[PDB]
Amino acid sequence: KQVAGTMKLELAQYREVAAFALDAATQQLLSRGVRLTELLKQGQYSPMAIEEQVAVIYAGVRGYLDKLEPSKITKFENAFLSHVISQHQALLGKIRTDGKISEESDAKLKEIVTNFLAGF
Amino acid sequence: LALKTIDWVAFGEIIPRNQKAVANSLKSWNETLTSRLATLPEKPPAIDWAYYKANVAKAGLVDDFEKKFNALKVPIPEDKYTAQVDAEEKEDVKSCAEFLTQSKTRIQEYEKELEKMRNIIPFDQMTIEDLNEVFPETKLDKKKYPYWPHRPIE
Amino acid sequence: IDMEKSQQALVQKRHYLFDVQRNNIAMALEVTYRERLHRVYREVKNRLDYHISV
Repeated sequence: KQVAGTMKLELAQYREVAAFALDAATQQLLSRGVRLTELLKQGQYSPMAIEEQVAVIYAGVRGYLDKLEPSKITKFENAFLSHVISQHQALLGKIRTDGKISEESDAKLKEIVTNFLAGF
Repeated sequence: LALKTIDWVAFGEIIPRNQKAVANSLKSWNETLTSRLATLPEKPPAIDWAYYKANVAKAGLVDDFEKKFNALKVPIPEDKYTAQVDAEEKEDVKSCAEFLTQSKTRIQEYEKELEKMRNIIPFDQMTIEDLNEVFPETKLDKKKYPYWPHRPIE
Repeated sequence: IDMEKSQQALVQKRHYLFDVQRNNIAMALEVTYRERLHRVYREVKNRLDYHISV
């Protein structure tokens, strides 16, 4: 809920304006919406645990992808999952058990996303 | 089984441009083969030998095959690339000696120049010979332009 | 002077490239190992299974 209410509002705003392709806010809405659309694609027979969806949409909405090209957003996603599922299983278990993103969990996820994106 | 950890952000800043794209291809090999590790489980399962045999008519053949399978052990493939350790050492001596000692000596130079330039006598207290010794590049070159004013008027 | 210091630190950190190369080689061989194991196990599985089929 925390992660996706923002995405719902942002997608709403993006849809409201996508009928033509000016200012900083408008272009920001277009770019964020395109990133989120690229983020929501998925592959067949590839379901994702709830925590994994939370992590991906978090990295998408809070704004840690606005510089990466939209075409790469899919590839990023893949690689990111590989890292998250490999090293920080403790954080994902914390999210799953306590079905909520606490402030400390939010900070740990933030630093994880920033660090991973650094390697690009 | 143990692999060292890499921080690509710093590692990027090390490649000479001449051998750069090859290094990017190497990186690509790395990610491909990292994934192709991650995919397949750690160890192939076994077989329900006794139950299976109960499911077979030619059971003795099943026991024969199981035994021989137990006998065969996959040849342990080998390393041939301590030569990369050789590269470790060679580039070690190369970079260390040349770059890292030319560094110390060149630093000694630039240090002495800085000392000089910090304690240049104030110009008010200074004659033209002083400047010609200080910035030799303002020498009037009394041999290539021996006649006055030794610098073309332009 | 500062550029010299910085490139000296770069030289210090140099080893990462060679280390990545070794990592690649090593676990390349390792997962070759594991796939050969899979290969033998799967092959014997198939060989024994085409008798249960009959």
